[PDB]
Amino acid sequence: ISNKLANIPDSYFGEHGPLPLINMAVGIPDGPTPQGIIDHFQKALTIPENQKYGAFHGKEAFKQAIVDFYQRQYNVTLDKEDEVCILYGTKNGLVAVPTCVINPGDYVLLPDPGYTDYLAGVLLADGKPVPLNLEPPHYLPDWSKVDSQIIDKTKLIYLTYPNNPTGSTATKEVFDEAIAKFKGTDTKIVHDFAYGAFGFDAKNPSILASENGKDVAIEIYSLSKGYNMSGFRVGFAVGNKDMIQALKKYQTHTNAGMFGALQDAAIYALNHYDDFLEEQSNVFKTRRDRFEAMLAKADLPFVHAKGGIYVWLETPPGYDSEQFEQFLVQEKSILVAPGKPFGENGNRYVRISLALDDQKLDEAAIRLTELAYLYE
Amino acid sequence: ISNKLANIPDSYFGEHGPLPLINMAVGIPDGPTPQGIIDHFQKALTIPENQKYGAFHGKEAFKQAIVDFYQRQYNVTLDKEDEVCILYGTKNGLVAVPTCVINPGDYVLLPDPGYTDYLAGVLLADGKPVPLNLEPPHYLPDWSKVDSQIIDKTKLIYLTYPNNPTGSTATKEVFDEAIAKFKGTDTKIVHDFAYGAFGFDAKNPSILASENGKDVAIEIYSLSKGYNMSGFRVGFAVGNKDMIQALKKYQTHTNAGMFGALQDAAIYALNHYDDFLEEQSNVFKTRRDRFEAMLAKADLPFVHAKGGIYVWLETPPGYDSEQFEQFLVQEKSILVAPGKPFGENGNRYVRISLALDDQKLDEAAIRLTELAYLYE
Ligand SMILES: *Cc1c(COP(=O)(O)O)cnc(C)c1O
Ligand SMILES: *Cc1c(COP(=O)(O)O)cnc(C)c1O
Repeated sequence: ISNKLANIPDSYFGEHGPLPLINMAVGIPDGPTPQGIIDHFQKALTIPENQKYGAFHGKEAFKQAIVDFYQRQYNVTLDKEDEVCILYGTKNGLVAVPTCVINPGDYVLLPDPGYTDYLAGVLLADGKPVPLNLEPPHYLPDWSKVDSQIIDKTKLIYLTYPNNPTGSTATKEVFDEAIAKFKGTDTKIVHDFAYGAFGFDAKNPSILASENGKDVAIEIYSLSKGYNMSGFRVGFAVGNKDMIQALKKYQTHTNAGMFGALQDAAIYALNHYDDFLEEQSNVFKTRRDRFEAMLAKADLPFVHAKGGIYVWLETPPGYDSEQFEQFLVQEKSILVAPGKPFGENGNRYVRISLALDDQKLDEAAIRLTELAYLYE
Repeated sequence: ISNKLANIPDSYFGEHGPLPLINMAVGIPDGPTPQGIIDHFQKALTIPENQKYGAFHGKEAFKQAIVDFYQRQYNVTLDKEDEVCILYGTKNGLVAVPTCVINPGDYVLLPDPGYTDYLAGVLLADGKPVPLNLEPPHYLPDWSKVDSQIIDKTKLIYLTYPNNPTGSTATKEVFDEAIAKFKGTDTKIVHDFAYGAFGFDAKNPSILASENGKDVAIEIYSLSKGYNMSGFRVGFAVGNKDMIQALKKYQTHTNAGMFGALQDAAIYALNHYDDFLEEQSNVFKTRRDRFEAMLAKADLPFVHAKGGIYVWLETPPGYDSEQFEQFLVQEKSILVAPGKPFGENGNRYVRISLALDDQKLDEAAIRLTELAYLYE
């Protein structure tokens, strides 16, 4: 094995107690792909151009469905050539960014608590990952608290709103502040918008809808959660021309274009399923309302979720995230995601996925409320 | 842009004269995906597990279809966990290998003339690419002619039989020699078996069917050309456990598993289409026979193709590969692949794809034979 790869901690998500298992460690809604997307994929398989190698950077109709989506969704004007890069699932693009953008020894700020997969990308590019310390209840950056020396050396920053695992959301103004802090520096921003569709009390803002957003940032959007297409492996990067062009160049070397039929299904999804995205957000909103109501009534301490598909729950005293994870699976047959892999600041929380039977979730709630005595 | 990415020469394949255009610069057969593979993909889209995230390293049935294929095809016994890694199209896996296997400053031997895409992988891993000089008519390695100092420093070697662009084939014995040369050294081999199905006068051998093959090498196999599934993006690596495990680890960080429905279509292909692979080889065999007959009769100098889908044609005196490429498109409306991007040793050849209408190919032949006067 190479030294570079040896450095990389295993993908943390790469047995149960007596009770029937409830797996609340799941990303991703439980629902099927809308039938219309399925029907169009089925049809796209019979198309001669779809069976064969195509243009590396994607169909014109795909690039166009992307800019159209961003325009009517976020009033963001994008150029199809300069400001759009199709991704083979967003994980692939997110982990590619540092290789494309930074040089050995460059500092990269990573949200703590934040998403697990970024670290690998930084390490694959010989960068130096440094935590962006986010604090409850709202987990927003505090740029004045980042060491002045680190800010100066930072060439890339990941942001994630809605945040995985904390469910925290951003506003136009918090993006304004980030952009103003780093415009005219060599620091760029990657905003991971995987949960863009899931905004409970307010539609989540794009970083690119903030004035000057494209000057500092790209935004990465996934079809996985919004459209129940997680297994399909399709997303896109949008924004800063320089960053987009570097990604595009990287993908001409590591890939030979996206499956044409997958592109057509993606086009169909983006063009026709705005209402469904709304439906998805609403379904998780109430799922959240019911689950957090159960928790609050039994005085279990949690951080209220503002978007995404999870609740960020405190561990009780005398349990860390991994001890509480093992407790819940052993005693309660509830699988949760421990806060630890999400960063140091996740040490005393667990992540709970609401992406299961609107049924199951109720039994899981009653199971958890029984543990109220642990929090005294 | 990052320094690392800036180093990488553009993907060379990332206007016409008066005559109707014949594009002989194409990889990939012209035929459709067999209907049976299509039907099973269509059906696989409706399967709940296929629409969602699955196991990173692939379905058991896929791992099993791979080992079964290798067993009945090449009498090679493989372990499903230890010796099989599914690839998102082989290009992705081929370019990943150096990142997984070598360290900065390690030498990697690349076939000259050989495939275009390897160089990027080496450079992405900060390795030092060095040409493996192959000579006509047979383009086989001569290990005694590699500088003793280079061999000692080499940690990885790419081999490609059938070779792209030269169409050269290997034998069990040439693999025996390679394995004996590097067994017990820290040099590993990656054999690119993209044209495994296309063996004209003899079935192409696996490097893993040679005694001790798995001790030094992995072999990478693609469904693109064999099964007319080039746009689908599916292949696999097979062999050396250490190398396979490094690739598998790399793919847990850069990916989240292969589309389940794509896996099912791939399973179906591997399990049921041995005869079709034979058919494909035979179709290109005769296409080659007819085209090379035309060339030989008019005394146009070429290297006889033994496998793959191309003919490797000499440029006439006073034209290099790029000048001859421009000549053919301008004057003859024939697009060819210039030898140059395939290496220094391709400077005075062009690559001609037989992957077009069994019709077209005849007109392209007569167009080319008219140029016999240039070779005097
Ligand atoms: C889901 C997830 C991803 C990965 O999404 P894919 O497009 O399916 O690879 C990236 N970032 C966050 C925050 C996620 O939750
Ligand atoms: C076709 C080609 C590849 C790429 O194959 P994919 O699986 O479609 O990415 C790799 N090596 C050689 C020699 C090729 O001709």
